[PDB]
Amino acid sequence: MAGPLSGLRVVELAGIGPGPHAAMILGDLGADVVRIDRPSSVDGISRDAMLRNRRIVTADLKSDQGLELALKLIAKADVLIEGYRPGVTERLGLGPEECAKVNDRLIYARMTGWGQTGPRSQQAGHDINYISLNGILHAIGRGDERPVPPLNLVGDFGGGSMFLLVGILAALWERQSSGKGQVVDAAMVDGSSVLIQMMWAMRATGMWTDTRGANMLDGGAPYYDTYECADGRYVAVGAIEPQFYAAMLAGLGLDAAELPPQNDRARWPELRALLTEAFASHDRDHWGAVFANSDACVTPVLAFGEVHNEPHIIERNTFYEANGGWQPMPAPRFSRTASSQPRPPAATIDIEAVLTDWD
Amino acid sequence: MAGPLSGLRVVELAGIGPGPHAAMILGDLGADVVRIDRPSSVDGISRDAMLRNRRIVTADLKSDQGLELALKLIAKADVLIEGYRPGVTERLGLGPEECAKVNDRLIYARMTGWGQTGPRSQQAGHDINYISLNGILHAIGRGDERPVPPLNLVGDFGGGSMFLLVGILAALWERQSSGKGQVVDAAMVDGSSVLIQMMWAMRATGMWTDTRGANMLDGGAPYYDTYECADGRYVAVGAIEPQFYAAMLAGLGLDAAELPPQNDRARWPELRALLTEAFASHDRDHWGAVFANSDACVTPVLAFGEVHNEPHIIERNTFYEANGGWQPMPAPRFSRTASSQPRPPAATIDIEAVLTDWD
Ligand SMILES: C[C@H](C(=O)SCCNC(=O)CCNC(=O)[C@H](O)C(C)(C)COP(=O)(O)OP(=O)(O)OC[C@H]1O[C@@H](n2cnc3c(N)ncnc32)[C@H](O)[C@@H]1OP(=O)(O)O)c1ccc(-c2ccccc2)c(F)c1
Ligand SMILES: C[C@H](C(=O)SCCNC(=O)CCNC(=O)[C@H](O)C(C)(C)COP(=O)(O)OP(=O)(O)OC[C@H]1O[C@@H](n2cnc3c(N)ncnc32)[C@H](O)[C@@H]1OP(=O)(O)O)c1ccc(-c2ccccc2)c(F)c1
Repeated sequence: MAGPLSGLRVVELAGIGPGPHAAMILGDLGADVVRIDRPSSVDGISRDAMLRNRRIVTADLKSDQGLELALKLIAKADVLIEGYRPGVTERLGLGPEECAKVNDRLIYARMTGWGQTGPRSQQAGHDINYISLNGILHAIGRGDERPVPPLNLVGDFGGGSMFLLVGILAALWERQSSGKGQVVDAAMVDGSSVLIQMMWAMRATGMWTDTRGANMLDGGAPYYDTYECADGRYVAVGAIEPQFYAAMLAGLGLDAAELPPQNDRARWPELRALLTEAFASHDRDHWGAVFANSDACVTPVLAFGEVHNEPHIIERNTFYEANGGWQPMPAPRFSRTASSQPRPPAATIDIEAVLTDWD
Repeated sequence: MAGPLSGLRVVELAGIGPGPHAAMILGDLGADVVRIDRPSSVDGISRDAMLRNRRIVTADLKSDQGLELALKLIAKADVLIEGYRPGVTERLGLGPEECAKVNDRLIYARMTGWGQTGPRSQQAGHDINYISLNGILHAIGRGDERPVPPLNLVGDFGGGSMFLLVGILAALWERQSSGKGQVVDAAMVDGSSVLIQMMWAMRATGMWTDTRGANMLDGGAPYYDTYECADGRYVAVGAIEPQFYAAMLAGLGLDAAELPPQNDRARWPELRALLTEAFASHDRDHWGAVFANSDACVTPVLAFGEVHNEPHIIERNTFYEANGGWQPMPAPRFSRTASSQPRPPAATIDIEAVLTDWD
């Protein structure tokens, strides 16, 4: 098995969202990932490409057979991932304390939104709920309209799975000294807060307000936003640095002497109007050619369906093909122990065959 | 120094956005982090709380002495972080190959947007550009309107710093059974593509389209979006599961029989108008009360300035007071080797002291 996480052994109690995203990445980078699903689901070879780099096993954890078999895998493994409400693994008998008695080396990785304790710890929820509570959602969208969710990028993955991964991998580094595993409490409401630490920093020094659509990076600056082109398609402008902004103006055919200053906020209405008219006068692909190889920080806003035809995407193999759809190649990349193409989801396996192979 | 990464040694070449964020989290979790800035920059004590859990040192890396000193740090350290355009560290004489001469154990962590090679590798950019190229930005915002940047959470941090971190720590694990460092190439256009893997999975199986504002999680579903309340503040609804959905309807006072099906997409506009009217009839805090302890997946949308007054936030100490105002405490959390409250930015110490301190 290729990649820097070769040899690493992982048990994943099937959940949804962050939990599997974490497990995917571990798999992506070489880990040996065993996913225990309930039998009352699972029905053929799985259609979710998120379950790549996986051995799947069926096992009723309610039965005593299930519990014990599960408990054998955990013994022989480096990491457990579960993303159920607090108390669930306990009441199954797969809790931390039960695991620490068949394997004090275990990294016990707990993926929630709200955390292991406190008032909301038992409430159901999704990405949008966790980011609603910590100020993040309120900051996303245009100022005249209600917040718009940034898909489930910021809560599930960015501030969820990714911190689960860091916690796991930081705990493995710790286990090189002490010789003992530990419990990783990854909560989306907390990870996503660290994810947005920049804004908390800027907020402190007067450089970010709570007004949506009126900051440097939320779309309120005319030089950090998208623009509609002649064809109804869009470009992105991120020309924050004055040298890049100048390069942009020259490409647009606008003379700096006719525009307000870039950072005179009181005149952002005029500036935006000027730039809006400029970008609207030609189509996206025009602006794409004009600015390629430029530091003007203008790029086409591609739809998923067009990503596969973008040269820079093609040449770095950011994507690969797999069953009438492209999928991202693993990330990040490693010089010596490179990852492989992910293996597609693998038809179920007996939990016995695995306990054998593991020896 | 408290945390799972106690006595991990990290050298950070000063940049902006992802590189500093990754360095922060390493700090956050105990690591020994020395940030080499350029002498022209530092005035007093840097007011960016992202520069917490660091020692700051100056050094003209273009002088002969500045270089020599920096290579002496790197020789002693475990990880180097640089976030410059490709070729830049090579020309300073801090390239991977130069660093491998003085320390074949070093984890060499390169944080870019576009990657190390390819047609856009020398192009300036920011978050909004990296996510324009790979389908992500196109997918965010309302349908009748131009795409909206999700601040810089998805390229810089979610798809950026966090993948640098996963790569640094995965490579430390690999070192444990090889004796050798290696180069981690973390490109925001890659990380952010993996971060959004779920959408790519979903489009493969016909469950996501490239139309903005028309999907389960982009704000087009009436049970996954925000709603304006009577006082002009907002709630978030995330009631995907039919049971959570049904719970929400009952708390709204809405009879399931009068409404269109939850997932009849042709009738979503009609469903949203009924839900809109219901949520508009009371204020945000009213709904927060009504749905507490509920599985209805309905939460207040708090602005940054209100987050310190939220019970669930206060009681789990997700934030700590400092300086101007609040900041996020470390994530994720660890049972045995717990992180400590971040130390503010450490006024410029001199590089020789650090070398004494490290042997
Ligand atoms: C965008 C969106 C996301 O944001 S995903 C993130 C959602 N939040 C979390 O993940 C945080 C923590 N977890 C939870 O809050 C709960 O997990 C749920 C999901 C709320 C409720 O689930 P629940 O149905 O109440 O389940 P519980 O966790 O409370 O308990 C589970 C029950 O199952 C039993 N058992 C587990 N394994 C077995 C087994 N092998 N055999 C037998 N029983 C088993 C437990 O014992 C327990 O039973 P009980 O307590 O009743 O006794 C999102 C993202 C992606 C998708 C998606 C997309 C495409 C395809 C599929 C999914 C999505 F739909 C939503
Ligand atoms: C939302 C937004 C973000 O997305 S942050 C992410 C921006 N993207 C990246 O990070 C991708 C990789 N990097 C680059 O693409 C380039 O780094 C830039 C940034 C385009 C600048 O181009 P540049 O100014 O040309 O710099 P280069 O990388 O080309 O080279 C730097 C030169 O400096 C020299 N030297 C470095 N260290 C030293 C030293 N110690 N002593 C002497 N010289 C040094 C190098 O030698 C090199 O020299 P050269 O080869 O040119 O002669 C974002 C987020 C946050 C902020 C923000 C917010 C508040 C306050 C401040 C910033 C923001 F503005 C934007």
